[PDB]
Amino acid sequence: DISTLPRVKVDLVKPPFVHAHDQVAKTGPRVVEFTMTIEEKKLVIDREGTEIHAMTFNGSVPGPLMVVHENDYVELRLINPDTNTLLHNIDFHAATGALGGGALTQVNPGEETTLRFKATKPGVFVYHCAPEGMVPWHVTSGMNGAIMVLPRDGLKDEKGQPLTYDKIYYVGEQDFYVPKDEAGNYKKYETPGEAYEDAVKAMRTLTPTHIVFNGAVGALTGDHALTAAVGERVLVVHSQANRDTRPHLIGGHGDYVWATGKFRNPPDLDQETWLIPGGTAGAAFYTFRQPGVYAYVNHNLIEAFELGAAGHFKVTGEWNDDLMTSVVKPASM
Amino acid sequence: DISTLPRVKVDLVKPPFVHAHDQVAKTGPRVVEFTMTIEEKKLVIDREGTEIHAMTFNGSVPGPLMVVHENDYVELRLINPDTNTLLHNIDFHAATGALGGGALTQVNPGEETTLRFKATKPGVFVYHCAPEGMVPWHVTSGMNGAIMVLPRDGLKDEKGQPLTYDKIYYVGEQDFYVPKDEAGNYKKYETPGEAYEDAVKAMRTLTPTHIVFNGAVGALTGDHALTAAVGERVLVVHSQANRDTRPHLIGGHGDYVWATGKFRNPPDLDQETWLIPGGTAGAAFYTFRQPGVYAYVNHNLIEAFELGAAGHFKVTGEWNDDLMTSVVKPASM
Amino acid sequence: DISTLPRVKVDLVKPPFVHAHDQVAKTGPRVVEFTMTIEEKKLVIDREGTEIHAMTFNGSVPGPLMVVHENDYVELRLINPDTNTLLHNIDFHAATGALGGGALTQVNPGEETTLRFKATKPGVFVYHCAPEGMVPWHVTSGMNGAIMVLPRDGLKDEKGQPLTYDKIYYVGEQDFYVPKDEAGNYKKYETPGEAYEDAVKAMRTLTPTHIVFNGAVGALTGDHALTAAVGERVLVVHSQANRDTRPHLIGGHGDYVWATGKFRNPPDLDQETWLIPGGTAGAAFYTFRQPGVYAYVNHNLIEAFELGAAGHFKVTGEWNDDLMTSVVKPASM
Ligand SMILES: [Cu+2]
Ligand SMILES: [Cu+2]
Ligand SMILES: [Cu+2]
Ligand SMILES: [Cu+2]
Ligand SMILES: [Cu+2]
Ligand SMILES: [Cu+2]
Repeated sequence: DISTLPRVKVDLVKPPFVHAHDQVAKTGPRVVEFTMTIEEKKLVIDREGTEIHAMTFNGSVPGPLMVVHENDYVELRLINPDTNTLLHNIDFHAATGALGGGALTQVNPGEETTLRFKATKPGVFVYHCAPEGMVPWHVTSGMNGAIMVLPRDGLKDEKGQPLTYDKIYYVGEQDFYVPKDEAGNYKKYETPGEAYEDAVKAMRTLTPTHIVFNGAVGALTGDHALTAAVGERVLVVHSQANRDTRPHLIGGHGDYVWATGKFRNPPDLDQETWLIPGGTAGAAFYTFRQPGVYAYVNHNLIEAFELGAAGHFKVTGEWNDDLMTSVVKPASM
Repeated sequence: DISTLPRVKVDLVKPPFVHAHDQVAKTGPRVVEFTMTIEEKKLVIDREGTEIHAMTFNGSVPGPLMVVHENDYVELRLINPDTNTLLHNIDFHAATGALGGGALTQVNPGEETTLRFKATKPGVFVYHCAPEGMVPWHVTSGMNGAIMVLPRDGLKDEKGQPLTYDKIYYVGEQDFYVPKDEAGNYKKYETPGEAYEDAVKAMRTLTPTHIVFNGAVGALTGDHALTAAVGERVLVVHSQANRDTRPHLIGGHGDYVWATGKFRNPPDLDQETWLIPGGTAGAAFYTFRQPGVYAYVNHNLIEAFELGAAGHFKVTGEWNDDLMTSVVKPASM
Repeated sequence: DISTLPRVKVDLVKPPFVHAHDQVAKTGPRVVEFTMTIEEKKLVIDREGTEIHAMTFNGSVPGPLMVVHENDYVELRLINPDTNTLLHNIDFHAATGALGGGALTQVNPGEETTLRFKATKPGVFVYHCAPEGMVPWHVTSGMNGAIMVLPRDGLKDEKGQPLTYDKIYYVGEQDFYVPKDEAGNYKKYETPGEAYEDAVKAMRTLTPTHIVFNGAVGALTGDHALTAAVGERVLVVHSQANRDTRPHLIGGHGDYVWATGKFRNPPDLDQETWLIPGGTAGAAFYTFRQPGVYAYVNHNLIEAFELGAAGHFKVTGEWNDDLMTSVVKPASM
């Protein structure tokens, strides 16, 4: 059966961008092939130079967004180069069995494996490393991403009418627990393992030191702000593999929101803020109506502005005074 | 096109009360004018005289609930008198563009401004101050409220049938982060500015020292309990501009609940407890069936009974023994 | 009216198991009688021998799951033996009035009472102890459980079609706040009262020391794993009377989920992870498709693997290669 299906090799693109794909499946079920290389590396996560030992899928935090269609077969070739120090694996929340595939993909440095699973359920799911015994350590070190299993007929609204996005962005939110000394100074380590004991202790506090989008504070701001234009329909895939988050686009709304990211369910309309539970990936659909800067944040303002969970959207177009206008600009009474 | 619309000036009421308004709109779209004066002031939040420098809209925490209908234009005159010391502005989650209006309403002490926006989406929304650089500080200082945008044809239940409320109450939940000294005693400051450095440190722990309704522990209890009678349909608007909450009516339920506050979505039925994400406003509809005292709480019992998130409802009427009764045991058949 | 109704006595079972019941009602309304004895006792919650004074309903944490049909009358005889030292009561989120029954059920050691209430709304609900003044303390000491009110015609899917489970398990999640000394060593006390002052100080941190399923770390692991077979439809009722949780079945999903547990609402399909707000009980329906070990966890992985919120499912049956297969077993590059 499988021996007969057409295969397609996909070339991944780094977040917040997504690889080429069709919203509406143009062919029948296929075997979509992906290859990802694990990479342990030092990452500066804020302006003050705080450094950590990140464990990543394909060199990024989060790992790249993988897109397939319902009933396609995902075949992932996972490589763990001998330059790494730890054993890793991969568990897909979209798969059924073997701990999401984690029990069949344990690879030590210098090893690789190829797993195949059927994407039987449509929606955006989280995937993360989950080694027996150090699950939370690998996930909170950035070893997680997301996979989108689109319905063969694309997205539909609350009434079943097709929804087509012009742009799609992937925002992976990551909660970090960086160890500190007595004074409050962040620790630095030579290798990941050296950091383990202090890491566990920091994690148990349940209070992150950093909460960031795309691997670093301000990673999606300035020259890296997400772009769009008035009239464009944008889909924002947001994931959090360990902690709850409440996404909010300041100045806009979530026209169609699948807070828990599962497409067979009708979307919630006109959301100002929605809650995505830890270990879940959700999606929001919006059409820009006003130009200018928008802030995409975690609506716990402390977590957004103090801890780093804030990004930007730079939108181009003409201002609509009907929707909003300054009747009297600020001036002395 | 707008000059042909009727303009009406509304006087805001202090929470938990709401100004008069029609659930089913009797007129076509209008320009509803509101005026709010910013007031920075000391506020006693608990029985132990703990005092803070509250930053308020119209002198209260939360600010008053504004009610308009879908497609009406909201025209707000925001005044910042010279007696204040900080720059403030206003961001509406109901508005489209310019950071919710925040970018267009920055007013220094002694300034004022008038903003207008079209309420294009029905539901209850959060509005809060959001100054560049000190967003979480103004919000956790009580500078937030809500605005309800009623569908022109009123509320509808899961099956499109009319839902009419006899009473409406606005409950604004506020998380405070008061700084303490080495022992745990709450600090007092002369001006808001003086508190700033300590406030930031307190916020970063992500652990509130108080969580209150209507700005103080027990603000909604005793002589201030919310009232109703058996048979009355009551709508309870609940907002939390920065932190998750999970409302619950002890001894009752939320017959029709819009946990994320957007009316185009069908309500959730028979809710015991619902989650309202931080940065969101929600609404619950319930018909009282039993007289007595009811406790309205944030169902993280520690937050309700230790930190302050608990209020009362005093309902009058006749007891229904078929619903509940203390059993008398003189029988075997 | 009640006098002429059929009465059926039911002997409760210890969690994760549930007493015998019918999904679809074969009779009209009934008076279902239950008896619960309150037991204050020492409990060891972790592998390190940590001990606490648990306050239980029927000797377990959580209390047994009670199951009735919509419109049945629940008659509960609550006994507080003279061996206990504290006053207790019970509050059902399923009942209407008198604070869910708490106002009618206060019993000191040596007293008992019988409460009757109509189960007017279908769904799974939380019930817990709530003595005026020490609510959080009693709930966090393990005094909570859940009651399931089935629609008279059983469960239905999104399209109104019948849903029949073959097995039902009850998982009560508990957040514990064990007091610690200067070094971080857990305290031990002679009686519940001795622990009060410290317990309050530990609760106010809002940070659990333990978060466990069925009363202790590993209560649902090893020889205690929940069991099923490929092809069986399982319903997992999950409750959390005080804090938010986000269940997830690693290697599986929630085919039909009632996150907030109220059956008049349609279930959410294909959930990977769902949020159950504190003070709520939810239910997930799943049909096992692959054999092997599955981990049922709270998807805040730190909470699951460090604090204790993790359990197992051992499923029997034949492996399905179409759903998942290891194309190339881990091997040296
Ligand atoms: Cu790993
Ligand atoms: Cu997972
Ligand atoms: Cu302000
Ligand atoms: Cu906001
Ligand atoms: Cu008790
Ligand atoms: Cu309760």
